[PDB]
Amino acid sequence: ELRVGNRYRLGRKIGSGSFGDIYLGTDIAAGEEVAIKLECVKTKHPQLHIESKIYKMMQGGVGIPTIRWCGAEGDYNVMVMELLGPSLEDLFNFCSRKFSLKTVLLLADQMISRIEYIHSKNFIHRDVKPDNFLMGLGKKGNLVYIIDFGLAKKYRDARTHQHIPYRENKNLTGTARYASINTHLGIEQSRRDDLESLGYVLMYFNLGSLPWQGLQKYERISEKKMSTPIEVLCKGYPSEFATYLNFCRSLRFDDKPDYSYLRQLFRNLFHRQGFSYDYVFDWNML
Ligand SMILES: Nc1nc(N)c2nc(-c3cccc(Br)c3)c(N)nc2n1
Ligand SMILES: [Zn+2]
Repeated sequence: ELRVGNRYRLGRKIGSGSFGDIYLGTDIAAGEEVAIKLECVKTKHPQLHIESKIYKMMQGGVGIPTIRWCGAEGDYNVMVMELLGPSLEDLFNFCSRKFSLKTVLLLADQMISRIEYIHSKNFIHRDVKPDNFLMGLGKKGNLVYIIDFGLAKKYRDARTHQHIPYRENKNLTGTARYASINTHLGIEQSRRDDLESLGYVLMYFNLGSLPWQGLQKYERISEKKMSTPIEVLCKGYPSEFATYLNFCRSLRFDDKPDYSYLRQLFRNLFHRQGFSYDYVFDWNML
């Protein structure tokens, strides 16, 4: 009967974050389910309050979850957020690990916008992946949310817009599977890299699997990833997916991406395929 002070009662583990796990909770006074993250106050480097600050800076942004509470309670730092629906990875598995082109396109629009909004707030995410996108609940079930800012970093000063310096010899942050080529080469991550990863995420959804899945280990993925040309990776799928990747890989370190161009590629393709813009995803068809 584990209780976060007076207000919340803890439940089962529902998730795994970059720093610590996510538990199902109840707000007793409200009669309402929530998602709860805990950090031991003794933790060597504490980021829970740091990560909450980012969320609250982002608040009001479309597809950004809302923080109900952040603070210290007993021997824990606590973050409580609004409860959201399943991740895209979860839903991928329920859809036999293949999304229809319509679903991938509907996702890509929203996912590109999420990344664009975070960039507008002077942050890069650095762990763009299917697990870090979640569907909303009820009336927001059609909305893709972005979560987990634990690896997120500020890429430019807010007032001056001074961009962070180019560096090399960096250790990889994020999942190797969706990491950009430059990230595998130890380059400092920037806006291009969030977008490049999103490209691998979309192709993952088209294919069911990437050529560098299921093969020392990090050098082996990097190799296969650098050995596989974009045309090879995207063969049998609309050229837009290769065009997206080639554009992202063209971008220099401090370049601003053209988010409208990339959205438009997929919007035009959507039109040519004749799909209804009805937000009816594959999982709604189940
Ligand atoms: N079904 C559901 N709902 C949520 N709201 C949710 N929230 C998160 C999340 C991520 C980072 C920090 C915190 Br607090 C929660 C998560 N990983 N999984 C989740 N799963
Ligand atoms: Zn706090």
